[PDB]
Amino acid sequence: MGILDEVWKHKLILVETPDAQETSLALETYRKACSNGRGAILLSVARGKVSEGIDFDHQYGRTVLMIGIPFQYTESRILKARLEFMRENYRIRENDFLSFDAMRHAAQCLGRVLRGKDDYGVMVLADRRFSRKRSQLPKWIAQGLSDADLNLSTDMAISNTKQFLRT
Amino acid sequence: IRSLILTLDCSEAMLEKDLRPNRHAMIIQYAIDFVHEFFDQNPISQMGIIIMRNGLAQLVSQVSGNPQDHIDALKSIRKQEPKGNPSLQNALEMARGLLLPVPAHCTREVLIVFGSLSTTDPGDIHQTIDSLVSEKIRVKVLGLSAQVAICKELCKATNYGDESFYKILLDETHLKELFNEAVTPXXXXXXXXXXXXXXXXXPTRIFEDTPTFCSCHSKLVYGGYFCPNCHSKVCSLPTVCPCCDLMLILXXXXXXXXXXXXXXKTFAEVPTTEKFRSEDCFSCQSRFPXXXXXXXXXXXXXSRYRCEDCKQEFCVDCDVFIHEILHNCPGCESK
Amino acid sequence: SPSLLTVIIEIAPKLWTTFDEEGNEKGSIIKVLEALIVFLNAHLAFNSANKVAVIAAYSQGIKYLYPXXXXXXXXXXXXXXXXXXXXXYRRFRNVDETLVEEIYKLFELEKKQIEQNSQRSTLAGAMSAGLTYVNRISKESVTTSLKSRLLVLTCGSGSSKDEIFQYIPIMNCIFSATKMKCPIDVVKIGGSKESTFLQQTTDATNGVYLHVESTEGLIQYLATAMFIDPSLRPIIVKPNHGSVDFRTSCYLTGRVVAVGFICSVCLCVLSIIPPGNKCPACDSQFDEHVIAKLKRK
Amino acid sequence: YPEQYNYMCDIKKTLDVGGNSILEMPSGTGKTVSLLSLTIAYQMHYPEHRKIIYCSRTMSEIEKALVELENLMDYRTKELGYQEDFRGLGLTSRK
Ligand SMILES: [Zn+2]
Ligand SMILES: [Zn+2]
Ligand SMILES: [Zn+2]
Ligand SMILES: [Zn+2]
Repeated sequence: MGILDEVWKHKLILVETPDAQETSLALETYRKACSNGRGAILLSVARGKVSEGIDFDHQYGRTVLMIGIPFQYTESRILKARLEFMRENYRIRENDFLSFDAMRHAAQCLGRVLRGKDDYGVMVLADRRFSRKRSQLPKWIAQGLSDADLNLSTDMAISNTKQFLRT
Repeated sequence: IRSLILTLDCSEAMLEKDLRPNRHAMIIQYAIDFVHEFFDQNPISQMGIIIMRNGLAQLVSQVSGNPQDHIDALKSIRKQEPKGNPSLQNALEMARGLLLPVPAHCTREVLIVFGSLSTTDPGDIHQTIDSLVSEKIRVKVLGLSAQVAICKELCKATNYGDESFYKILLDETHLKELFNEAVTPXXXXXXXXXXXXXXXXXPTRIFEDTPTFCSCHSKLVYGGYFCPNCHSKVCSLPTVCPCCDLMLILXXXXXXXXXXXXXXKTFAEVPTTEKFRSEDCFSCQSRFPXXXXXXXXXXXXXSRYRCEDCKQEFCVDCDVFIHEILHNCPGCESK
Repeated sequence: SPSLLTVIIEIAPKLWTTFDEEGNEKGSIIKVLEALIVFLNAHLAFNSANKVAVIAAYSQGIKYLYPXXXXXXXXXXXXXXXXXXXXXYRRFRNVDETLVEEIYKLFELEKKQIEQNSQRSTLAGAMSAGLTYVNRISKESVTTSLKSRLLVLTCGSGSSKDEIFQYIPIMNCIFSATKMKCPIDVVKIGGSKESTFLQQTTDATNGVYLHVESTEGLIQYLATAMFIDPSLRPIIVKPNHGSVDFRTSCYLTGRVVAVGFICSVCLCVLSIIPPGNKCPACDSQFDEHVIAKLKRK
Repeated sequence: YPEQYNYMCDIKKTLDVGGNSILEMPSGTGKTVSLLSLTIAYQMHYPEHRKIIYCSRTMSEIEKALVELENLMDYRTKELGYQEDFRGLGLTSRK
C-alpha cells in the first residue's frame, strides 16, 4: 500500500456491483483528488458500467493503465449460439468474436486519452496480441515496462516544453 | 522596491538522485548564487527563505536587506536531511504574514522551487490562491519535469490571468537560467496604480574607530554610516537606518536604476558587402571577417554590427558586451 | 607578469588655451606628452611583455592614438623624432611615431567645427569603449592574464566638460569598471576643480584620484601613480582625501539634497521639498495619500 | 480547424446524396464537427425541412449534446444577431 499511502493515498476501485451513487461519488472524489495536488487511482472495469467520455482537462488521468487486453466471457450458451449463428451468416468464426469485440472494449479506453490536440496523454498496452488488430491513430512503439518508465519521464517533460514552442 | 519570498522544497522527494549528487545539494547550492545575483542588481530589496519540511513551513531567514543573513541560513539546511512532505498552504500563509509589513509601493514576489510531485496541505489550498490575488502577490512556481494542476492556477490567477510563469526545468544549466530571470524585475503592464515614495536620507561615510560608535549594536566598529535625520552612526549599509526609519543609499540605487533604464540597443548585423564598410569595431578593433564558411561567397560577405544610434560598425562580441554592462554602444556618447 | 595600462587622454582645444592663459604658459600639450612618454617607457621596462593602449577623446569624438589603430589602417614611415634617434626599444619608438602621426591629424582636424563641437564630454564614450576593448583584449589573451589598470587623464578645462548628460553614462561605466575589477587611476588635470563624480569613481572602482592644478611637475606626479596601478595593491595606497560624498543630486532642481524622494516606481532623484504633482520626472500618477502625509511632517 | 472541415465537407456531400454513411472520427475532436454541419445543411436547404434526430448511447452524451446546441445557438445569435425558430428537446428518462 505504498502507492495508497504516499502516492495516490485514497483508492477509487469500481466493484462488480457498482451502484449509481458509488460511481458518482468515486467520480467526484477523483476530480477532488487532482484538484488538490493529490492524484488518485481509478480502478475500473473495461467491461463494466460507465464508459465515460468527459475529459479535456488535467483533472482526468493523464496516464491511463490497461491490464492486458479486454476479454469476453466464454463457455456460455449465449456465446455458442451466436457463434454458430454468425458462422452461417458471415463465416467469421473464432475471429471477430475475440478481436472485434476485444477492440471496442479497448477503444472505450482509447477515447479518453485523446481529449483534443491541446491536451496530452499516454496510453500503454500490454501483451503482444494487440499488434494483430488496428487502433485509432496507429503510431505505436513497442518497449519494455521498465524502459517506458524512463520514456514517460521524458514525455512528461518534453510535452511541458513543446507546448509553448508549437504555438 | 522588491521583497522576494523564496519557497524551497525540503522533503523526502528531494532525496532522489535526479541531479548530481541529488536534488537538495544543487537547489541549496544554486540558491546561494541567486542571493548573489539578487543583492547586486537590487541592493535595496528584501529576501525571505521559507522551507517546506515535515508537512509544515519553517522560517530560517528573516526578511532583511543583509545578504549574509541568507547565506548562513542556507548553510544550515545542507547539514541536515530534507524529510517529510511539502506544504504549499503553510508556506503561502507564512509568506502572507511577512508581506503584510511590506507596503504596496514595494513589489511583493513569491518564488517557489517545487521539485516534488505531491504536497500535504491542511485546509483548502484554493482559499490560499485567491488570497494572493486580493492583496496582489505575484507567485512563480518552478516545477520539476511533470506539471502540477495547482501551480498552473497559482501562476495565472495571481499573475493577471496569464499562465507563463509556471516554468518547467529539465537541467542544472536551465536552473541557473531561472535564477537570472528572477534576479531581474518584472516590468509588466500592471493595473495603472499611483506611486509616490519619500523619506530617503543620505549616509555620511564616517571612519571614526578610536572608541568607536554603534547605534544599532553598541559595539566596536571600524566606521559606520551616519544618518542625515537622527544623526546615528549605525551599520554601514545602503538600506534604512534603524533609529528614525529613513533610508541611507547612495550610488547603489543609481546603478540599479541605470540598469533598469538600460534598454540595451543591439547593433544591426549588416554584411560587409551590404553595409559597404570595412570590418571594424567601435568598441575595440575587430579587423577580421565574420563569415568565412564558403570560398569567396561568404568570406567576402562577412558581417558588421552597425548600431543604428550612431551608424558605427562593430562585431558580434562587443554588441553583447555593450548591452550587458556600461552604456549601450560607446558611439552614442559622441555627437 | 604583464600589466595592461589604459590611458584615456582628454585632448581638447580649451585645455591648451587654459594652460596658456591661467598662469601664463605653464606647459603646452606636447610638453606633458613627452613626460607621459617617459612614464610609458618606464612602465614597459618595469615588467616584460607589458602591453599599452592609448585612446584619445577629442571634441568631435573619441579616437585611438595607439593600440595598433594606425597599423590596422596601413595593412588594410615615420615623422622624424628625437626619441627614435635615441634608440631604446623600437616598440616604444613606434608608439611615439604613431602618436605623433595622430597628433598631427588632430591639429589638422581642429577648426571651427571642432571648437563648436566641444560642448559635451567624450569621456563617457571613452570609458564605455575602454572597458569593452579591455574585455576584448583579455578575451584575446587566454594564457597569462595581465593586470588591467585604467588611468583616466581628464583635462578639466572650460566650456561644458562636466554635466548631467555625461554623469549617467559615467555612472554606468563605473559600475562596469567595478564589476570588471579594474582600478581607475583618475587624474584631474587643468584648473583647480574637483568633481564629485570623479571622486566617487575612484572610491567605487578602487582607484586613485590625483588633483593636479595648473600644471606643476609633469613627471613628479607621473612617478607616483605608476607604483600603485601596475602593482597588486600590497599597500593601502595614498588617494586624495575628502571624497566621501552622498553620490546623489536633484536632477530636476540642480542641487544636492540630503533627503530625497522616489518617483512613481521609476527610482528617479527628486527633492523632498517638491509637492510631487504627478511626479515631476516622468508621465505617471502620484499618490495623494503619500502627498498628504509628506506635507504634514 | 481545417481537419474539422474535411469531415464537414463529407457531411455536406453525404447528407444531400447518400442514405447512410460510416464516417470515422478521431476521439475527443468530432463532437461539434457534425453538430454545426447538421444545422448548416438545414440552413442551406430549408429550416422546416428535415429536423435533426440524435441517437446517443448513454445519458451523458444526451446531456453533452444539449450544451453544444446552446453553443450553436449562441454562435447564431451573436455572429448574426437574429433569433430564428429554436428547437432542441431533452428526451431523457422518466424518473
Ligand atoms: Zn536614521
Ligand atoms: Zn570588437
Ligand atoms: Zn551607438
Ligand atoms: Zn513616475
